[PDB]
Amino acid sequence: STGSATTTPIDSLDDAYITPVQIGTPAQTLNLDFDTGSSDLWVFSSETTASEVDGQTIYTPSKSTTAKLLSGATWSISYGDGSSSSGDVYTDTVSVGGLTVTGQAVESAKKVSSSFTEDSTIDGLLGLAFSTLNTVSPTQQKTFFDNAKASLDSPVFTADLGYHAPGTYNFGFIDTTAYTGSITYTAVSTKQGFWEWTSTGYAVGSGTFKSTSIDGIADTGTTLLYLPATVVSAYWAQVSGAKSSSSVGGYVFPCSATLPSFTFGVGSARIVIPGDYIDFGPISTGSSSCFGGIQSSAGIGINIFGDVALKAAFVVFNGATTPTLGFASK
Ligand SMILES: Cc1ccc(/C=C/N)s1
Repeated sequence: STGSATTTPIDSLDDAYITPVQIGTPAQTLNLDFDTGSSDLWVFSSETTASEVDGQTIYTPSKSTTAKLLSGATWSISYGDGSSSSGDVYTDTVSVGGLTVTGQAVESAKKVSSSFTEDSTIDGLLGLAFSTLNTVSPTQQKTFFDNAKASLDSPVFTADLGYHAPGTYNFGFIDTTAYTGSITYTAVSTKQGFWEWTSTGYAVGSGTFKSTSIDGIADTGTTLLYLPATVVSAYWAQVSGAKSSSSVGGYVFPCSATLPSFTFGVGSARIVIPGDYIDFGPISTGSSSCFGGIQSSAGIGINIFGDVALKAAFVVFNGATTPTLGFASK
């Protein structure tokens, strides 16, 4: 089997991407944030505290003839931005772009933090990291990809995120028309539960490539590119007036600037992020200070190849017995 679904930016900045997902019988379609940095499929639901729902579409398990309570199971998750959610668990039929999994754990939120309530466009998350990170207790649950894998034509999914435009998530096949050149594959460590890999270096604009190993994760659920402070300082030093602002929480730059590109290495190959992809717009409405798309990872504990980096590539998440990642230009 295969599946193919369009993913759409939630706003004009590409702050996140939503993909429609069918849950239950008859189908209830929710728009989920596909997140290769976590491993829980959770949704706003008829069980979510009413004051914490503001415009989201909810899953109502009592209206699904295939829903079954997973008795005794609870979940609770905290993310890198400080947001969180928790609740109980149903199994139900879940379909993505024509690919159907029966018995998928659907984690129904009883509580969500304010940042989720405030994002009316995101009805939940669909985790695509390794199932060892799934938070369901006392019986850990499998991700949608892990459940689908055996049925897929090939044990892979691909992320093709657009810049200010829709893109595609494919399951079970590699669309050879969706990228240019060849795909360069690179090793993955699953030890922390992430799609963790080592970039071979970077360049700023037209500058020379610096060969240096940068361990990080491929995370479709993180907006920005978070890299070591040395790398990030070298980038912003090429932008007149750019500075790190403790009050804003990162590097800002004059909105009048033209940003240089940023290149990252994948083995001997190179992915080029155009400068425009690094502009996240005014820090507050009407400001002439703009927020940068490349930020320091120093306070995180891990480097994160988020959407800023991934949207510049066609990315293969290869879930073979030994997982690997593939990157192609597009
Ligand atoms: C909207 C989102 C908040 C936290 C997420 C997890 C990123 N890996 S996605």
